[PDB]
Amino acid sequence: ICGDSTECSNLLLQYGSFCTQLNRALTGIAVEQDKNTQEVFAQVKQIYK
Amino acid sequence: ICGDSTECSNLLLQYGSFCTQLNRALTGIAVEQDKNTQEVFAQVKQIYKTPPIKDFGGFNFSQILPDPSKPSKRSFIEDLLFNKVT
Amino acid sequence: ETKCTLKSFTVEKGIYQTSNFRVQPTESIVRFPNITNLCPFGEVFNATRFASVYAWNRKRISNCVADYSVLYNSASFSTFKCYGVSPTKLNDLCFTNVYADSFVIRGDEVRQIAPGQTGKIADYNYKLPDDFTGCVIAWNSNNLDSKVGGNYNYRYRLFRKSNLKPFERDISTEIYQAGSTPCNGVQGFNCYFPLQSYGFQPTNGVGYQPYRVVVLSFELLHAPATVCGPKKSTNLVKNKCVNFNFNGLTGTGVLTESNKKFLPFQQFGRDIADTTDAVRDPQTLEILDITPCSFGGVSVITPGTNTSNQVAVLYQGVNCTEVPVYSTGSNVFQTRAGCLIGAEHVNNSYECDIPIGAGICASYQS
Amino acid sequence: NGLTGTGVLTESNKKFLPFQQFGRDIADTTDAVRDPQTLEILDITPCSFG
Amino acid sequence: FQTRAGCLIGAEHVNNSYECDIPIGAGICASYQS
Amino acid sequence: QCVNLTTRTQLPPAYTNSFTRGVYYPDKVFRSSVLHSTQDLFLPFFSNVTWFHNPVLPFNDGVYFASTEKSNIIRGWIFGTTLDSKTQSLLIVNNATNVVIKVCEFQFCNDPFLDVYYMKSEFRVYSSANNCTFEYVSQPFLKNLREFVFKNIDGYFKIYSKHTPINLVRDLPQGFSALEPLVDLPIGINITRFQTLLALHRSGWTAGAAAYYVGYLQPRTFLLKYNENGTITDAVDCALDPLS
Amino acid sequence: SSTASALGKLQDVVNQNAQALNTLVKQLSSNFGAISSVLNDILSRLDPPEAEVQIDRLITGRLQSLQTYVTQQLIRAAEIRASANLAATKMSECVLGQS
Amino acid sequence: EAEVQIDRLITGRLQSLQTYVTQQLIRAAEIRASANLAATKMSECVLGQS
Amino acid sequence: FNGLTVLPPLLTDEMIAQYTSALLAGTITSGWTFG
Ligand SMILES: *[C@@H]1O[C@H](CO)[C@@H](O[C@@H]2O[C@H](CO)[C@@H](O)[C@H](O)[C@H]2NC(C)=O)[C@H](O)[C@H]1NC(C)=O
Ligand SMILES: *[C@@H]1O[C@H](CO)[C@@H](O[C@@H]2O[C@H](CO)[C@@H](O)[C@H](O)[C@H]2NC(C)=O)[C@H](O)[C@H]1NC(C)=O
Ligand SMILES: *[C@@H]1O[C@H](CO)[C@@H](O[C@@H]2O[C@H](CO)[C@@H](O)[C@H](O)[C@H]2NC(C)=O)[C@H](O)[C@H]1NC(C)=O
Ligand SMILES: *[C@@H]1O[C@H](CO)[C@@H](O[C@@H]2O[C@H](CO)[C@@H](O)[C@H](O)[C@H]2NC(C)=O)[C@H](O)[C@H]1NC(C)=O
Ligand SMILES: *[C@@H]1O[C@H](CO)[C@@H](O[C@@H]2O[C@H](CO)[C@@H](O)[C@H](O)[C@H]2NC(C)=O)[C@H](O)[C@H]1NC(C)=O
Ligand SMILES: *[C@@H]1O[C@H](CO)[C@@H](O[C@@H]2O[C@H](CO)[C@@H](O)[C@H](O)[C@H]2NC(C)=O)[C@H](O)[C@H]1NC(C)=O
Ligand SMILES: *[C@@H]1O[C@H](CO)[C@@H](O[C@@H]2O[C@H](CO)[C@@H](O)[C@H](O)[C@H]2NC(C)=O)[C@H](O)[C@H]1NC(C)=O
Ligand SMILES: *[C@@H]1O[C@H](CO)[C@@H](O)[C@H](O)[C@H]1NC(C)=O
Ligand SMILES: *[C@@H]1O[C@H](CO)[C@@H](O)[C@H](O)[C@H]1NC(C)=O
Ligand SMILES: *[C@@H]1O[C@H](CO)[C@@H](O)[C@H](O)[C@H]1NC(C)=O
Ligand SMILES: *[C@@H]1O[C@H](CO)[C@@H](O)[C@H](O)[C@H]1NC(C)=O
Ligand SMILES: *[C@@H]1O[C@H](CO)[C@@H](O)[C@H](O)[C@H]1NC(C)=O
Repeated sequence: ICGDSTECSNLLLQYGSFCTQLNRALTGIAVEQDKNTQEVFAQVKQIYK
Repeated sequence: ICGDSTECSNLLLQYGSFCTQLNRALTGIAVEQDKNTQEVFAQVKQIYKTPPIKDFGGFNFSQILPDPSKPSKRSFIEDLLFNKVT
Repeated sequence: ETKCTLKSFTVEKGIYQTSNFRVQPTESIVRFPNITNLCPFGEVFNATRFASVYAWNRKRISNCVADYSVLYNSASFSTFKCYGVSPTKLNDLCFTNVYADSFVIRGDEVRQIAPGQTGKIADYNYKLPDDFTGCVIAWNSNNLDSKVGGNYNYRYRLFRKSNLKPFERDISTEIYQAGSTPCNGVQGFNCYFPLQSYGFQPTNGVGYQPYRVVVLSFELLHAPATVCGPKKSTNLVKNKCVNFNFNGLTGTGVLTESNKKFLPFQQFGRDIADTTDAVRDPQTLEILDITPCSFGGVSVITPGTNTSNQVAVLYQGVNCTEVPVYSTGSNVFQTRAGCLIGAEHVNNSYECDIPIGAGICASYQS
Repeated sequence: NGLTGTGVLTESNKKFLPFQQFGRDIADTTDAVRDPQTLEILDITPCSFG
Repeated sequence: FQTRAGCLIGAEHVNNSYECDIPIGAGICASYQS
Repeated sequence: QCVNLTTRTQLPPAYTNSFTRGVYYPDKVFRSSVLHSTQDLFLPFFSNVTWFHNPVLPFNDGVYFASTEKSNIIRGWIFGTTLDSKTQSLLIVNNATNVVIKVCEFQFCNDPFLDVYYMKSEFRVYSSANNCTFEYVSQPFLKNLREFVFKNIDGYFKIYSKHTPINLVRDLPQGFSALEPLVDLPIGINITRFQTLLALHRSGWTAGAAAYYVGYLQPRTFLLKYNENGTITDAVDCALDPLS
Repeated sequence: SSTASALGKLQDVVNQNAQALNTLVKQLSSNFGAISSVLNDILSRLDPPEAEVQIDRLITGRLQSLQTYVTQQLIRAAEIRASANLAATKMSECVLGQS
Repeated sequence: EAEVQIDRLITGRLQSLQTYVTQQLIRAAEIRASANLAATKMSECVLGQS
Repeated sequence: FNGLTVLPPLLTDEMIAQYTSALLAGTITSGWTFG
């Protein structure tokens, strides 16, 4: 949004926390992707040959 | 939004019917929750009762079958589960 | 109300949310400190001599009761322009640390005194912050501040290395090098004196006659209130939903005697989510407890306009203690979901028709 | 030449046609510039972050 | 240590292989022993 | 009327560990059982605090002054830019009776001392005081560690204080104790340096064991924990360690 | 009985709901470019014609936050409903008969 | 008025970011449903006869 | 890049291939008993 501008950062500061929840949602999505792959593929206790 | 102020209400009134939609969404959510619970649990038509004598071929269900001492009529495992989570 | 909310002349059986109910305030109370000493304003307003613009006279006033109404209604002020507050409400607020800045400038420079303003005085002699709160007063003084012999004692800054800071004073008088050669305290080529005098003369027209300018600056809730305005303080009322004006902080609720252990330097408490919870009355120094008045939602239970026209009312999450149109109606029932008026309790058990809550629900027979 | 920005500049082998001044690829993101004096193509990459 | 996910400081790289408990990325993860 | 001191106890100052001292109440709002994050001027944790066993020390932004003194040798303080009549200066004295706060253009001496006749009356800190601006009198402040925090913000001079009996011999105690606000002054000065005053036995002075600690404040963010009774019981410094 | 932290899913659901409510109620203390975050102070210092300007900023900020909260609630409710359907099928199949 | 202009830019960019995040959430829900179906299929048809 | 980054997946492609190989060898040799 601001691109390394002090005045822009100060102006954005007075919008409260509109950015903690955005990153929270993105991190939740990423963890969900990792869990999806793990649960669809990891289904054996050993590695057979 | 307004906190019991007439001027704020008058200003907000010209924003259309946002609040009716907002309340409708939450009401739908609540009704959905109630239906979820009802359809998950209400699967039987009659409330059966266990016989007073319990001789199931050596199997022991006392830890799961409800205990009359508890005021909520719950069982040991259910009590542990309810205490474990806030 | 159900018909109006559903936008129909017929309603089918069910439960509908209509509106909310609230306890209304009864009376009003005001509490200000005992301090009543008059505040010195004519001493600075009718001051004979005002300093130069670069050496603007600064005064701090506190611990008084100030009457702005006599200042507001008086027509002696040519310019009376406030920024952060409407003038008519200056008699309703108690401040701390009022600052007054007085000086004399030319007729055409009065416009330069404003937030976010650029000019000569606005950046080299006197700067106002962008978020400044207060008021500015200006009046003509060509009768006494103008001399036929030429008023030369009034000087202004003309050159500086850079612009000033808000509410910053510059008094240094050093030669300024306008070019690429050292001055060494010599006002010669590319070297100039930063101060320039004025030519205030009565023969001069408008825009050049002397004008007296005083700015008043305030603060908003930075310390215990010390300078108030004229307003009577009423008596204290307990356990009544009333609107209060404690020391300029307004609100509405019920006041309870509180046992919270304040310490002699706090003035008011607060809880999680930043809500004003407890206050200390100025006149008695007693720690109170604010609580919002009772309120909640209402719902209607009807068997359908097709069948009947009598309904029942549910007040959500409200004890059966403050009910007040159905003041009496029928027998009143108290449930985990709130209070219920217009339906009769029975000790049988049927299937659920119109779910109400906490495992209980209503149906039509009454 | 009035086009400002922060980054790190290295040598580049892109061949500008003799009348352009700078280049971009997608969504108006400048990638190469031509210095007004020496007339050579420089490549801009962002300063590292994470 | 330099990894496909970035750089890591305060951790020691070993040549063994254990069960994963605190995922880091690119197929590597850390645990407490140090 | 003052004399120069001849004993030159010139030696490099000592250094010691600040630990977790210098925490004060930032605002005047009561709170309870709440964790509050606030950004202000504070003493960074585990900093290098100077130890003296009366030179000139810069004021910087804020000053944390501590003393485990016995018999209350320390008397007061001087604040100013050049500590001469050419510039406004501030003076604090805590004698046997009420404490006296003054703001004038004093003419101080090179060795500001007090002298004590065993008849305890002698005043040899300044020779002249022509222009006086502010005066104030308050209650007296006074094996026993006493800590003060001095700040100068927005024409306001803030003084925080805290005293507590101690049993440890030399080092600063490894405990936690918030500093309730003591006094505020609505005076704006351009203070840049400060001194310290002593009470020597003029009976022939004998005072060389004056051990005290001096530290400087920096702007940073803290996380403070309030108890049920509204007393700060612990704090966390933000920019000290990744775990922090 | 002995080992704890075996019920992570329900605890996570509760924590998510509580966090959503907490941030929603904390959003009330933002200026959104106005001069104050409390309506009574604005109403007690300024005349209406200049007061509506600040009140508009307050209104738009709070309303936008409310819509964000409602949308998040809708998504979470959809996920919970999917889980509830799965649970209902599991109880119907693995309890009332041999799967 | 630079503050006014920056405020307009800020609100526009914030709205765009919100839109992107919401779309990502919807797509993630759909992908999760697909992944659950894949897991069930692989458990039922690879580890046994259906 | 304009303030946006892409994070690598936790499981690399070789590990996924190894899972598939193990699954397929197990289903060839042991039938459904290994499940
Ligand atoms: C089923 O198991 C329970 C324990 O889970 C048995 O209850 C125990 O009985 C013995 C013998 O009286 C007591 O010493 C224990 O204290 C009991 N345990 C508890 C937790 O109270 C019960 O007896 C078993 N059922 C049968 C038929 O033997
Ligand atoms: C400055 O002095 C003038 C007097 O010339 C004040 O004006 C009058 O003050 C008296 C005070 O008793 C009032 O009764 C009059 O109504 C005022 N006006 C006139 C036209 O006589 C003036 O108030 C003084 N300044 C301030 C700030 O008080
Ligand atoms: C509604 O208000 C009544 C009156 O205050 C409550 O009754 C009180 O209950 C408490 C707790 O048991 C007793 O200590 C008081 O003596 C009761 N007061 C009276 C006058 O009997 C009642 O509990 C409230 N209902 C709810 C749901 O809170
Ligand atoms: C506060 O006092 C100090 C001196 O104690 C002032 O510092 C002087 O600044 C000028 C301008 O840069 C220099 O020429 C002097 O050499 C400085 N004095 C010293 C002793 O270094 C400082 O400017 C004063 N602050 C204000 C706001 O007036
Ligand atoms: C004490 O204050 C007086 C007045 O404020 C100072 O006297 C001024 O000295 C300057 C020196 O250049 C003169 O220009 C002024 O005209 C004097 N004013 C008056 C009213 O006489 C005096 O210098 C101050 N003493 C100090 C600073 O030590
Ligand atoms: C302590 O300092 C004060 C002031 O320098 C001395 O004088 C007292 O000043 C206050 C100020 O109003 C008066 O109320 C007192 O009556 C003065 N006398 C006393 C005895 O307090 C005071 O004498 C000094 N005390 C000692 C023991 O030197
Ligand atoms: C916090 O306040 C409570 C309430 O006063 C304190 O609990 C008691 O306080 C009284 C003093 O009024 C003591 O005489 C009692 O001994 C206290 N009860 C105890 C200690 O069990 C409490 O001590 C205060 N401090 C803390 C840390 O809770
Ligand atoms: C204020 O005045 C009343 C009546 O004179 C008195 O009872 C009260 O104690 C006063 N308050 C203070 C703080 O002195
Ligand atoms: C509803 O109204 C219809 C007429 O439109 C009537 O025939 C029916 O009996 C009504 N049902 C009731 C009152 O339960
Ligand atoms: C209510 O309960 C009482 C005893 O608790 C019982 O006698 C009565 O029949 C029940 N029903 C009604 C309508 O009172
Ligand atoms: C063990 O690991 C270290 C670095 O982690 C490496 O330098 C060393 O060669 C390894 N030893 C063997 C036997 O592979
Ligand atoms: C303080 O600085 C001195 C410099 O002489 C140094 O020797 C000492 O270790 C420092 N203290 C700490 C706690 O690092």
